[PDB]
Amino acid sequence: FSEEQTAEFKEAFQLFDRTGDGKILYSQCGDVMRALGQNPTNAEVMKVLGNPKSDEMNLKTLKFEQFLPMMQTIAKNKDQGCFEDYVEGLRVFDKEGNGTVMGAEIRHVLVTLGEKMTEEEVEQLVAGHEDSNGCINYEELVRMVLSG
Amino acid sequence: MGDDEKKEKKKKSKKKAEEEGGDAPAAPPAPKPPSQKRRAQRSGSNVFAMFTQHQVQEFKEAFQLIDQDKDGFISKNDIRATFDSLGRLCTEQELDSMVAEAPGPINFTMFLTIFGDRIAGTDEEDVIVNAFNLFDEGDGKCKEETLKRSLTTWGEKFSQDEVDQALSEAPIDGNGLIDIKKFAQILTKGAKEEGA
Amino acid sequence: MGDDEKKEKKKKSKKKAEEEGGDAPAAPPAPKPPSQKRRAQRSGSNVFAMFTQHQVQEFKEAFQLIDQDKDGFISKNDIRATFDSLGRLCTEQELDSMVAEAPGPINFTMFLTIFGDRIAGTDEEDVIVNAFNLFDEGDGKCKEETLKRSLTTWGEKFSQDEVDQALSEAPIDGNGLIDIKKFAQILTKGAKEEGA
Amino acid sequence: VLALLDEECWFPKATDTSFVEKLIQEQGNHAKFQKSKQLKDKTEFCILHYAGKVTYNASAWLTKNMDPLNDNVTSLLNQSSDKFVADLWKDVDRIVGL
Amino acid sequence: QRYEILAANAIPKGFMDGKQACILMIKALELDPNLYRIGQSKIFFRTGVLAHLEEERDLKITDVIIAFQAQCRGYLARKAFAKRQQQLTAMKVIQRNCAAYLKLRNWQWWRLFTKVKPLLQSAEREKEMASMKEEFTRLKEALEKS
Amino acid sequence: CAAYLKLRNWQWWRLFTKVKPLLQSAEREKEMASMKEEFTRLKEALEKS
Amino acid sequence: IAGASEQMRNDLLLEGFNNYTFLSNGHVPIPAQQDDEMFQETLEAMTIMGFTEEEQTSILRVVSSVLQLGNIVFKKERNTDQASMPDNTAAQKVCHLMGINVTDFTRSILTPRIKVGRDVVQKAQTKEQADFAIEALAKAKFERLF
Repeated sequence: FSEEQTAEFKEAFQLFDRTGDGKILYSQCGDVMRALGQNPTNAEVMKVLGNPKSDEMNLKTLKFEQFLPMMQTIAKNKDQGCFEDYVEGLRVFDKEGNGTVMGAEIRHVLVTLGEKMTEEEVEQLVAGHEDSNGCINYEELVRMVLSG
Repeated sequence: MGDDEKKEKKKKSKKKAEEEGGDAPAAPPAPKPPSQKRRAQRSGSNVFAMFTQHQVQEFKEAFQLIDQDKDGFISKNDIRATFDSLGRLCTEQELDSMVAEAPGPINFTMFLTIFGDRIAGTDEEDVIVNAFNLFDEGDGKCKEETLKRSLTTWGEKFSQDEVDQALSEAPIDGNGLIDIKKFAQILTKGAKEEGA
Repeated sequence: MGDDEKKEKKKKSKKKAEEEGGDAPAAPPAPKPPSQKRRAQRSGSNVFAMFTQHQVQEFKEAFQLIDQDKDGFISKNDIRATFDSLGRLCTEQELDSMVAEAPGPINFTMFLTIFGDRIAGTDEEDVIVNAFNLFDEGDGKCKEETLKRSLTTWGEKFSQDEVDQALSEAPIDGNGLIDIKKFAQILTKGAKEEGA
Repeated sequence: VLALLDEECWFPKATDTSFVEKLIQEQGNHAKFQKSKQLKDKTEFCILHYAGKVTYNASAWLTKNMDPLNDNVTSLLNQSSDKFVADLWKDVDRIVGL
Repeated sequence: QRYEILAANAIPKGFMDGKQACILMIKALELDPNLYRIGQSKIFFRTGVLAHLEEERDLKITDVIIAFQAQCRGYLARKAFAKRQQQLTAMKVIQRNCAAYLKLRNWQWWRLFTKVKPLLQSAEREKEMASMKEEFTRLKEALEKS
Repeated sequence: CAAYLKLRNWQWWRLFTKVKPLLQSAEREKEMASMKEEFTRLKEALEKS
Repeated sequence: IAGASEQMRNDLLLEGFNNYTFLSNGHVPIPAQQDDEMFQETLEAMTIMGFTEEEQTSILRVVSSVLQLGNIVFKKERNTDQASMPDNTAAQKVCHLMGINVTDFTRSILTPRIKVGRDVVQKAQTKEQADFAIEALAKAKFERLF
């Protein structure tokens, strides 16, 4: 990364502290990273954190040359998707095959699959991209997730 | 030169901050290099525009019982008078801490930036309120015992003397010190009693 | 040492009130151990609109209107030719007395020294709406019979003369002297000139 | 002190603060050295010199050790024209040729 | 439209019949022939199978549907990070404060702006004036389409 | 009422207009009184919809 | 600022009391000395071992050069970090009164045009490096001009 954007990252680190000495909680790693032009899966991060459970996930600490290498060690990346991948991967609620997507079910997948979203996380991604019957045009729901 | 602007502001800046490191002694305080007027600009600072129609004239709405220089002022010689007669204070040690909101003419065109400096001067809300509102989590507050654990065990460790005085004083309000208000006792919207 | 601050506390006077009005006090503070002067506060500045926002603006800035010869004081000849420059002149005696509402040098400060301090006179307009607005039994008006019968008969009494003068001025409509307007007719942003 | 401060003068991660932190770090236990009277906050160090003790304060010291005698200027000064300089900068030896 | 990417390898080429592509995603995590059942719309499962393969489908969709949920988390965290982006030097300011606490409730510019501050008009107002004109038009437009 | 009959008469009370609305600090308020009423009439009706 | 007759208050480029970058604490006075009169006494001394009036309209703009050696300081450049020269007139005062050249100075005082191997070690100096070789020459102005 250039020193420029890394300075912005130095701040996005610096802000997020606890005892006042260059110390970020493991928890915050992916989220800060996400804002920093990245969407690293919890599974991706968990690899480069060393499999904590909720306890030491909440308790263990990062510092900047643990954070910034992690950022990088995901950032140069492998599979990360595009429109064509995500129209199929968001035709993912087509109910008959309809070019529009299932309202409750888009919420449920988000609770029910891998990286279990809260109710909160589910509703926010979905809401108001359905119609009266609760059909979501995914062809657009795709671009919404893929840019913003 | 422009040091003329700065003699009028060795009068008025000095309004911030040259003797400020008082009982905690002789700090690296406000600098003479002109760019640094904008480090004196820290958060908590609102200054309303010149022909204000009035948030600035509200200072006329109290003007009478404050001023010095009445073609219409409060000079050095008026927080190095008035605060000893209006809001707080100063030892030669804390001299131009508080007197660093006037070491030189608070004209009406500076009353502007003294209720400006009221909602500004000493580390105001974004600093003070948020000192603990950032340790805090949310629509919340901080735990009493944990704040005792702080004050003594975290950083420059303080004495018993210091804790006891700041204990009987601490607004312990439901097992938790009401931090936002321990700071913003000094602020909101319902009093016209002190400072000014 | 701890003293040079306190040396300075005396130039307040040298341009506000005191150089006329030791009447409006310099209030002694500053006891040498400078921890002490935190007891000297003026706690509680509120009542109805003391600086009312369409009045005391004008008064003070009518120093820049009433100082005609542009000296910095207000002479007998200032108030006069400046009233003549509007219209209705006081006689030199009426003026003399109106200057003698202060002991002599009515300058920029002595002017406002008597101006603000005089907080009393007539009733407020919203009280004056309550005057007949509290007599009505609903949202309605005031039957004219009741305003005539009252002014003459009840409590403090008028003469016929006193009512008839008030009656040609009194906005009768629908046998109802709709009181809200007559109140504004007597006392809104009222007439100039009569003081200062 | 000086050597840590030459290094610290050439340094971005280095604060007049970390100068005194590097001094505690390197010296500490030396039978001629002493820390501040708890004022890490002011960042100062009490030392036994041959004639006993002093406190120095470190705020804005880093720069005060730096003088990186630029030869570009020193040489224009070495070959200066006017009644002022040509004399006092002919001490060209020490100057930063590397 | 869920199991999809259990076989990121099997399905490509834009779009693909529903029903069929499901056999492609389902085979790629073993999902034994006798245990899942296809109608028009409903899928049916035996005891034990559905659900440990839904669970283990969380384990094997990973690849894109975890990388779907990831994009979501991304998009959201952008907006939602907040809570610790702060305290550091202000906590150290609590210490500035505390070394001076003895002199804190003890403060100069406290309350004298705000009791005669219902009684006055002209308020924030110059900040308002320009942006009030901007506010006036906007407020009209937004009410209209509701 | 008796003050109109009598107290319209001192030297240090009836000085309010002629050249005294020339001292400003009322212009944009005249607009932002009427606009102020429309400002809540616009805010409220929107939010409530 | 104190012995400032109106005419040379305009001519010698005098900004006023407090209206200065770094005359901090406004005007702090001094016990038993009055800056006013002290202007003349300290104007007098330079003549003895011998400075001319060109040199002294220059030492008048050596008030402007010690006010502007409060200003030839590469004020830490917050954004790039390698800091730079605020005022030309100040360098102009300075290098002529050090018998060298004003452009040739500031060039070097930002970019050392040095040369190791092939590599003409042309680069920026930091604030610390550059406002050191220009504090090391604002105050080897104050030192090699002492």
